[PDB]
Amino acid sequence: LQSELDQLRQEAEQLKNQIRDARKACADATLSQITNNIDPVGRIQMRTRRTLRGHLAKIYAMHWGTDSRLLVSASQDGKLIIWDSYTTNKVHAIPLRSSWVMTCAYAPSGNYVACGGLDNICSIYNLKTREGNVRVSRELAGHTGYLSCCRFLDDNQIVTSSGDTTCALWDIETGQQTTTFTGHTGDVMSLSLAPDTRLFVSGACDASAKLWDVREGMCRQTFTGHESDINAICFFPNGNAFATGSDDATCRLFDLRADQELMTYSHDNIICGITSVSFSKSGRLLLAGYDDFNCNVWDALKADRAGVLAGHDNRVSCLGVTDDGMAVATGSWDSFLKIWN
Amino acid sequence: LTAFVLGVFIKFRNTPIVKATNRELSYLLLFSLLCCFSSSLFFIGEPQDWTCRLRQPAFGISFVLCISCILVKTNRVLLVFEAKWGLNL
Amino acid sequence: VSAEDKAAAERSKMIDKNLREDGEKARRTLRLLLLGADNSGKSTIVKQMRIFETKFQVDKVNFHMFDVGGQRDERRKWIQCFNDVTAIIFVVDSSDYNRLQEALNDFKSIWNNRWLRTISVILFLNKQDLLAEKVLAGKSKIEDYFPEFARYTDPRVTRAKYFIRKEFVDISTASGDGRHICYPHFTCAVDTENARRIFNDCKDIILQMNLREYNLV
Amino acid sequence: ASIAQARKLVEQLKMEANIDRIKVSKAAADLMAYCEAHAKEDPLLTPVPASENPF
Repeated sequence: LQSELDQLRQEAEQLKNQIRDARKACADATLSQITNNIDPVGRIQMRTRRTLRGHLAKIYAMHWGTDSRLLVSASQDGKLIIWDSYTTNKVHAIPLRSSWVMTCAYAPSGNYVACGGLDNICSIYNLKTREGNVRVSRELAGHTGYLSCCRFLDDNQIVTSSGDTTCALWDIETGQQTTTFTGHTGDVMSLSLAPDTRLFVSGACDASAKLWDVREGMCRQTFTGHESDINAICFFPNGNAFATGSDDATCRLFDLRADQELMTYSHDNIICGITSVSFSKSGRLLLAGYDDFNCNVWDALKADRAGVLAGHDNRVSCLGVTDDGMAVATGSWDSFLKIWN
Repeated sequence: LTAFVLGVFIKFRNTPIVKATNRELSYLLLFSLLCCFSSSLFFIGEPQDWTCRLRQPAFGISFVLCISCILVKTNRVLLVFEAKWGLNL
Repeated sequence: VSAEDKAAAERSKMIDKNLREDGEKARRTLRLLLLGADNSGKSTIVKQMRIFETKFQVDKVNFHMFDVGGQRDERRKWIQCFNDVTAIIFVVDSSDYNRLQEALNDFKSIWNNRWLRTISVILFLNKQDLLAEKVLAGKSKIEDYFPEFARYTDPRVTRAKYFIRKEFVDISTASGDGRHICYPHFTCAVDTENARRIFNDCKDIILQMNLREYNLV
Repeated sequence: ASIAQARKLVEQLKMEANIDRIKVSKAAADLMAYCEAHAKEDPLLTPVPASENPF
């Protein structure tokens, strides 16, 4: 804060008016100029095909299995359930040490499941064991804030985002700390690993998201296009874009190579915030779980609502499309999971 | 007078004192009291056959309706004061 | 249906049976959230302790009081997890009038919360032992930091102690009626009816919520 | 404490500005190409036959 703050505060801004100028220079189109002639997806409708009941408290997270069949639901009752979407069977019911859990993830191999909440610890569970039950494999402590999103990189490394303004990557075998991604100025809420699993994005409560290099360790770029907290994030299937779901009643998407905001996806009649987002199979449909007990389906190219997913009497907190894009697994605070089409 | 009481009840439908008593059950009790008042008119006049058949049951049903409304209306409020019965039951 | 599928269905049925069994136990107890300031001494508010949670039962009904710790001074996102508790215990000590302004601003922020619009608060004014010895001498009065702390009704100690309660009830009844109501109490370090006051407040809270759920209020 | 600005003026700021950026057109009509080439394999835009659908 010395003479290098009447100097290096402007020089901390010189690279902001010379970045927005660089940013606003490479913009010869908006999304709705080359996606105007494409006919709309129509009034996309989707009825519920399987209602996975059984939870008591409100649902906070839900992750799809890689096999497009199993899924794991996290609720504030201290229970973790692995489902069989085809038959609505309950494969497992894993009790939790901490009754407050806000994260859940499925390992890509299907051998593990992670959870974490206000305990500031990611507990990773072993599904397939010779013992015949589900027991903790590791107790990933060393993080101060409450966990907000866990995602499995491989069978041995996991990426977590917490409320202490730090995204941060572990190694399950050692349980120690490999890389700590810092730079956010607020509670990080969401996480979305890239399909190539060499980068990821995270949205905090500072109206900004940062694309991190998981291999290297530093933020490649920061994306500021909102005005409130970002409590939802999801990655485009092609790996070159992603969407931000914020609580300011709008959900923007960004392009990694363009380093800009493409569309807003906002409606005047919608006032409630967004909780979760996901692209279905090709990025044309952007599922978005809102706060007014609904989940709009957005034609991403046209920025028009294609359908609604009403059927939850409480706010929708979970939203996830399956690997083959055959169904959705929206879950809400009414302790009810639902599968659509 | 009963009609006027009903009118001031409906005119002030959403009011904490009016809501303190069971509003729908109070409406039903007021209607039953109107019926009980009307049942007095059957006695006066020349005793016919129909008016003689519908004389005493007319008051009996209306008054038992009133007493049941009072009982159930003070039974719900008695049961909410519990330690830890319906909108249409 | 295959035999293996039949056995899987039976295993699932057992899973739901065991899950439902725990629901009765979860619903039997009552959940409380403890919060306040660092100097409030929230831990010694409940002198019988028996996320730092405690499990105390008075009059043979169990309460689980959760003291959130380690989190920063935001409470913006993890407070959107407790909108099912019976009440929130906001403990503030009145030992210093320099921080009572910050305390009442915090109470205003937490009372006028979107996710906490239908949940009530029980106000515990901790550390009433030294309020007398801070007002009996009068070497530093509340009127130095406030405009009109010059009228309220030892007599002097009580007239000094009821002004903060007047301010807090003014804040509570500023916005939000019926759904949630503050419960201003007075707690000491050696006071013994702290859990008793909590119970006597939450029974009335449950009574009010049942009155609204039966549509009688 | 020249660490709040250093990581925000020479670590992150000076690096984010030095990134090759393409015009937005080649990204808009690349997401468009990806979604157009994957329309047949998207079973939410075009519902699968009932027999094929497992639900």
